[PDB]
Amino acid sequence: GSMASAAQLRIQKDINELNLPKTCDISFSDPDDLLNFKLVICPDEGFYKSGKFVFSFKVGQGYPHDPPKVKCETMVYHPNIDLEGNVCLNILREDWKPVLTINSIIYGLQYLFLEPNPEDPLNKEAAEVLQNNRRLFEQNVQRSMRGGYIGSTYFERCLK
Amino acid sequence: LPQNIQFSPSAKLQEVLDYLTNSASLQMKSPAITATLEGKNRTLYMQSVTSIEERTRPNLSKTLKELGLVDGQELAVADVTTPQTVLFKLHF
Repeated sequence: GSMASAAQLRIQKDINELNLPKTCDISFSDPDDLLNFKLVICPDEGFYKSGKFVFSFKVGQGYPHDPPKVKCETMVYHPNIDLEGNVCLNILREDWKPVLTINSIIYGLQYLFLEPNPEDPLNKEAAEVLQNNRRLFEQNVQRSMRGGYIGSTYFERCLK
Repeated sequence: LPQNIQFSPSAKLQEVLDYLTNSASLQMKSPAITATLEGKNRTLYMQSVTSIEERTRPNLSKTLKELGLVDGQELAVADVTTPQTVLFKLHF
């Protein structure tokens, strides 16, 4: 590139205006690359209290027109995140609007751990257990976070 | 078009950040400054994010041209004060 892309101008803007909860921490491997970074979420309440979850962000040249690409790198038992790391956050796909920011996404991500959404989940089993048996879900979360099996599926430990 | 800013080549970063922080025609809260060096983006300084501020602090203390920073080159500055990122045409 000759000058700064429209995407680079915007991302610089958004990244500089983050008002994150204490449970979230953002990091850049390269201070010069604002298009790739990690977000770490360590809930301090809700079903996932004491856990540590890492998400990767990849901002494309189509940003803010195109929403950035986000994935969970921490295996977790959750209605809205599948074993592959895909994250079902409305504003990340069909509800994205150029007016939203990284700060917008981050708050969306952290809300998933405070109020998992059984509606349109990526892990239906996890969803069912959430509506059907509130507490069994709570136990599954605990076990899976410590590292353990649920059904024939093994969830790696992810406590902070 | 970029607001023409004039500093002497010897100036330090702290200097430019201070102009932006105290100008009555500007005075931005906590500005993030970047620029394109050798076809790539170089983040000069940003305080809001510690991961970044920690590795860009030495620059405030560095000389302006020791930053490979050469003139006529548009600076990209973003701050709460700016609705959109604004470009500053540096002046030698």
